[PDB]
Amino acid sequence: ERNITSEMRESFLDYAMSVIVARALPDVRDGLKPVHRRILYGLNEQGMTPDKSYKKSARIVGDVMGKYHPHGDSSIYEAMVRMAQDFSYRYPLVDGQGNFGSMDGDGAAAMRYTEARMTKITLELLRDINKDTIDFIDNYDGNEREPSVLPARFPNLLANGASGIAVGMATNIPPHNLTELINGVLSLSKNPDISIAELMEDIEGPDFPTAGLILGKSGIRRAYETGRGSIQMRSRAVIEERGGGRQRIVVTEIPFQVNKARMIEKIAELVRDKKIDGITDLRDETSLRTGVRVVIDVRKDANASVILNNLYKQTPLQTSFGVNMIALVNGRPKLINLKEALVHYLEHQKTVVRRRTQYNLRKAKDRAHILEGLRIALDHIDEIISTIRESDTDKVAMESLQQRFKLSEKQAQAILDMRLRRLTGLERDKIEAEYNELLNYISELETILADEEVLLQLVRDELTEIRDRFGDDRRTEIQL
Amino acid sequence: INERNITSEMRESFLDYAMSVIVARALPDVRDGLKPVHRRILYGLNEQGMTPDKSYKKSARIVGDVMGKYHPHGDSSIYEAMVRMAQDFSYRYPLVDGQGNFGSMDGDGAAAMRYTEARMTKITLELLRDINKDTIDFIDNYDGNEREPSVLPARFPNLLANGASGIAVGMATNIPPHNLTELINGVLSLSKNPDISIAELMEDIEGPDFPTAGLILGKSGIRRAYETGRGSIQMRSRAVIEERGGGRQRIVVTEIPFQVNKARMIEKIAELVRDKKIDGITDLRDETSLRTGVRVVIDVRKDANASVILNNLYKQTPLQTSFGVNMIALVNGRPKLINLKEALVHYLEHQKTVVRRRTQYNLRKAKDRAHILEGLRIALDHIDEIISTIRESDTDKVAMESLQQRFKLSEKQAQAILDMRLRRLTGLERDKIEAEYNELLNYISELETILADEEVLLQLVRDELTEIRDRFGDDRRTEIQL
Amino acid sequence: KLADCSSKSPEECEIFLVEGDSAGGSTKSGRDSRTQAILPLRGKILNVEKARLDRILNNNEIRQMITAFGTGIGGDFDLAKARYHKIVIMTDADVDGAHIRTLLLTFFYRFMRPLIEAGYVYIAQPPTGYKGLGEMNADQLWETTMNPEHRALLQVKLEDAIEADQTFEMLMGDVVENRRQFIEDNAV
Amino acid sequence: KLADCSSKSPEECEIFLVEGDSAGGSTKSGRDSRTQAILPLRGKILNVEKARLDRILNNNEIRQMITAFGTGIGGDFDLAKARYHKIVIMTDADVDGAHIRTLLLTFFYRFMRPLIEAGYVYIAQPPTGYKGLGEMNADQLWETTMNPEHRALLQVKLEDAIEADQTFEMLMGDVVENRRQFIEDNAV
DNA sequence: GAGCGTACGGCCGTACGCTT
DNA sequence: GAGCGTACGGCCGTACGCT
Ligand SMILES: C[C@@H]1CN2c3ccc([N+](=O)[O-])cc3CC3(C(O)=NC(=O)N=C3O)[C@H]2[C@H](C)O1
Ligand SMILES: C[C@@H]1CN2c3ccc([N+](=O)[O-])cc3C[C@]3(C(=O)NC(=O)N=C3O)[C@H]2[C@H](C)O1
Ligand SMILES: [Mn+2]
Ligand SMILES: [Mn+2]
Ligand code: NA
Ligand code: NA
Ligand code: NA
Repeated sequence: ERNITSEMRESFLDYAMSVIVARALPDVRDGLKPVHRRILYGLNEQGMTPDKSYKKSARIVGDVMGKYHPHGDSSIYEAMVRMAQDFSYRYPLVDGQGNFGSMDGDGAAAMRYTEARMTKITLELLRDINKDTIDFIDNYDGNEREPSVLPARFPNLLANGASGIAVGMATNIPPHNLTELINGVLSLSKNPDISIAELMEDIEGPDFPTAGLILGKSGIRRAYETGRGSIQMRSRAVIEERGGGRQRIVVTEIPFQVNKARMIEKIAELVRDKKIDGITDLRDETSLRTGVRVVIDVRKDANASVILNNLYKQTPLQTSFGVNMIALVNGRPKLINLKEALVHYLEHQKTVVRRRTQYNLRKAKDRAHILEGLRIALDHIDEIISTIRESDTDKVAMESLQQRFKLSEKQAQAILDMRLRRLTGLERDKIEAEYNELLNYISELETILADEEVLLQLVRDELTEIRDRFGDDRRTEIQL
Repeated sequence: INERNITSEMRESFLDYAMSVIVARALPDVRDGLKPVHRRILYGLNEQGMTPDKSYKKSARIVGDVMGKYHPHGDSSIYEAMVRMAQDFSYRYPLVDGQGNFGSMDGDGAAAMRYTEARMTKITLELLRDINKDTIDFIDNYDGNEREPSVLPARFPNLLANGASGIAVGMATNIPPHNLTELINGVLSLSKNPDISIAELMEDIEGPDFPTAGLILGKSGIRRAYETGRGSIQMRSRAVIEERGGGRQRIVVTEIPFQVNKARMIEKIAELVRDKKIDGITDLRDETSLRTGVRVVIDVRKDANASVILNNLYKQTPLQTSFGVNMIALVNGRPKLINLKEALVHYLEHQKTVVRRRTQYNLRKAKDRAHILEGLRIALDHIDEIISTIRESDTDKVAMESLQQRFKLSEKQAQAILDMRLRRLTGLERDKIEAEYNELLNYISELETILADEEVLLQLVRDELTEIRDRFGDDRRTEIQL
Repeated sequence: KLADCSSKSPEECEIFLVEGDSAGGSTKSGRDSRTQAILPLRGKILNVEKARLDRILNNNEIRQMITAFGTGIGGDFDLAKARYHKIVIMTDADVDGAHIRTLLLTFFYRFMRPLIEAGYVYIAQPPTGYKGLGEMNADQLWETTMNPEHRALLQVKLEDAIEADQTFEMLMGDVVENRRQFIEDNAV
Repeated sequence: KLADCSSKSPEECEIFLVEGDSAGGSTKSGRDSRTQAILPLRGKILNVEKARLDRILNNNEIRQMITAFGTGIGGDFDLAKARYHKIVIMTDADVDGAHIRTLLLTFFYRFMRPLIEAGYVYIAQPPTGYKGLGEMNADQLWETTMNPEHRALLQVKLEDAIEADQTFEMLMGDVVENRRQFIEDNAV
């Protein structure tokens, strides 16, 4: 028998917990919810890199479902689709072919009807993942291994944003320009005690894929200061003058996460309900070549400026973005502001780059050890050979080679495994040349781990490379 | 604008569909006994190594690999086919090992594709046995991205063992399942006498052996179907008349005919009692559980004769059904109506050709290997001269010239020597190369014997067929009454 | 789509409320058709602590559960009109499975309280397993959780009506902040 | 099911009979909403050569086409009541697309013959390849088969009435054997 | 408000041949 | 007389937090 309060307390907590930290909230480090990371990682393990051809969605899902994500396919596929939509992601992470829906609320065609691969920027999220930069864990059945977090060589959380509903809390972080983010990470790295207001000298405010307008910097300020603010988003519209004293409103940019077709329905509802008037026609002329374009025709008598302003108020022609910056930090959720957001990220890069350099050291030294035994061997190759020849078994040659030429097991083994073609002159030089270079590389790697600024500067240097390859113009105009 | 004649369009289009459905959808190949879709589940299972010894993989995943790499059609046509291959009441010799709900005889569908698990059965290893040893031709897939086999080696005669029932265009096919132990004996008997008659082949193969057991009435239909390729076979449920106490009588059905929905059979009897077209029946229950198997109980009123009711149930419900044989298989890429012997002759021919190509492939690799070994023996006999020759060399390119020229070695042999490791110079290792070379000379001869004489190959085919017969052969299920 | 049992004696009968449409069908083939009925639950069920009565009584699922129990709800609830003397909650072994349990236990506590006091409400117990209930076949589903001899049913018992009353209010109620602080205090 | 165009001037209007719903969705976005109407075809249409008139006329897919053309069929067929001057058959570039296409042309020839004689019926010409229609995006789908300035249509012409009548009865009639012959005779 | 986004499948059309 | 077995999808419920 079970207590009804107890059963409720425990069981509900169980659900809640998991949803907070294995469903609806992104990590602060790579800016990803579990399903997103599992889709990118699966694309990786499948080798679905940009240079290879597309792969049908149903296969990608099928693998991602079975290997890491023990849930329905619709949650997986829709998530991926989103990542492919240039109107959802400021820096799309999936490169998809066929129908991946529109701003008009249009669904994407089912798994079978679309194919997909990873974008070039998705490579940067996965860079160095195989160089012990991040900790792995078991999957839900123990039969596979998967990452706890991706290296994330660009600030994903603030770049692409995050919006999910959890239990006890929700999150809502707007997308930003990448150039501005990085530059803001560079300023932070140079000055640990830098002010929010000073960081905004780089990071002006959000930057939605959908362009548009932001009214004033007050919301943005509060947002980045407290982690909670309200940001007004306004469509880009102009009133142009036409013959016989007529006018029309043309809307060329609409708010983030606003259904275009559904906004138009609302304008027409207000014309059938006569809650607004002066409007003669209403056309959606959105083409590939003009992009978005909604045209509103205005009755000669009416003032189109009045009409437009009433529309901002009465339809989602103007909408609010309610910033609630909650990410998983140390695996617990946390309201964070712009600085903690950047600070946990920078710290994530300092770890990734350390552990990598640390990894490249263990590998350099390990190789250099082997090359040394190979160099020895190459300087007495006559006696190395006869020594192996006098041996009955590989083990005796191993014993003999170690005792005679003061060699290690890894070194004796390496000499035994040596292919006679290495004895040709060119390969004999290659063995020396590799050693020498490797020594200077271990030098470089030991500089890095010994000085925190040399390391930090490395981080700066690589981040600036990303900036110069993927950084782009700002799309959203922030008005005062 | 261009103009297209409606008549011409109707002939050209409909011929494309018609032909496509025939040679590439609806009819099995006489060799491996598989439709295209089927082959591609099996191959897909195989290229993922979803062998019996490795745990079940999700149905979701399998279908995707098969659809994206080989079968550009909807997910359900692939899945349903895989689910049929996992049903012990559908396949005499199940080709798929499924876990979860894969449907029942009552005709209820298998649970969705995310709610099931699958891998091969041990017998399906035999359909794919020797596939990579240039035994079967490969062709490009639909997009050109992958490769897929045109047929499977099929080391057991599968067309006849599991049957076929596909509706095409302008034709259909319907082949019944058969017992393997009987089928292989028949093949053997044909291998020793090319002129064996059908009636003789029927000493080995009594007739079709359904996975559902039950009864076959008379051998008269089996011959017609086996001689001409068409004919009708009467299937009857196994039903006995139990007598409980003095008055009471019960009719218990334990086996029902093949491809006969049990729930729908039962309803028809419930229907006839309701419409008063059958008298005597008190209750009607389906006590089918896993341990008991199929059990359908009909309670009969006292003063009502069970036998009159039982016979009338045969004539009136699918408790007795006919199986309309129509043995049509793809033969040299064309559809063909084939009799039992043609079926068997084509399979044995497939088998001979598969073993001969296997042997040829093993010989090539064997002859190739011994060549390398020869060069390696030459090297180890003159080691110091060799080492000397390679060290003198500036590059590996000249090292080959200097070795080929000096010791009389092929390009191949100088590459093997330049790719040899210093651990090959120990004393024990020299012995291993001498050993490996000795057995290998003996193995090449064995193979060269097989290829020169038709009868050794013939026997080897027989010998390997007999291995399948023992390991996988089983007792007859379907009783044949006269 | 409820699948009901042959027997019309509530004392020996029992209804299984199962997660997902897949586990519904398997359960229906695996069941003792004489004493065992199944009401499949298409997904997440309404939180009744959050809705006003007019939605509740118009909620197809909540509708199908009342019709099945045959007892009416609230004050009009009649324990003698109960068609089943066992109501077993069968959900997946996973976290969402637990959610749908709480959701069910919320409806039961807030409209069919005397059903809990009379110890008719049971929770089934499938194996602790990454596998769902839908994934497992009919036989495994019957041999593990549905046959009286082998099954482990936790009879749901109520002890303190004032504690429980505030627990539901907190966990399932309108106020988020109180459910935030519960999470905070009790989560590790 | 049909998504009509804004224009009510038949001479400039055209309807597309598209295969499968996914392509029917993208064609609905890529189209020229002023002139071009989309009537999706969710699979294999009824073969009217094998159906009796009561089964034909109760058939939804068939019923939707008649309404959408608005000409009526049989002896009540008026070319002046037509809502589109171009009826375009747009199916996948595979054998099943070909089959649907034979099924449509059979319907038309048997019920709206003078609609073919007037040259109103057309066959679309999508891009050849393994990819079908539902796999193309709406824009590349508009450009390749729907845009009048770049598209290639096949206008269907009836040159010999007596010879065609014999062709439909063989290919699509209920006598199988004559079909078989034709296959075997032309099998390549 | 409602709807943002990760979670928890059934029903029922057609061709086609042979045979009931 | 109905059905066998490979082929050609979209409709819709709920929980959860926030303006
Ligand atoms: C298994 C599904 C079943 N299906 C159905 C089912 C019912 C109905 N029905 O209307 O009842 C129509 C269809 C048509 C179908 C589809 O769903 N979309 C499509 O465009 N092409 C198809 O073949 C077709 C689809 C391709 O395959
Ligand atoms: C994407 C689908 C949507 N879905 C729907 C959809 C509509 C309705 N509906 O009835 O409107 C109910 C459900 C419930 C769902 C689920 O969660 N559980 C289930 O057993 N079956 C399902 O289909 C649920 C399913 C698991 O996931
Ligand atoms: Mn579950
Ligand atoms: Mn197609
Ligand atoms: Na593992
Ligand atoms: Na507004
Ligand atoms: Na009969």
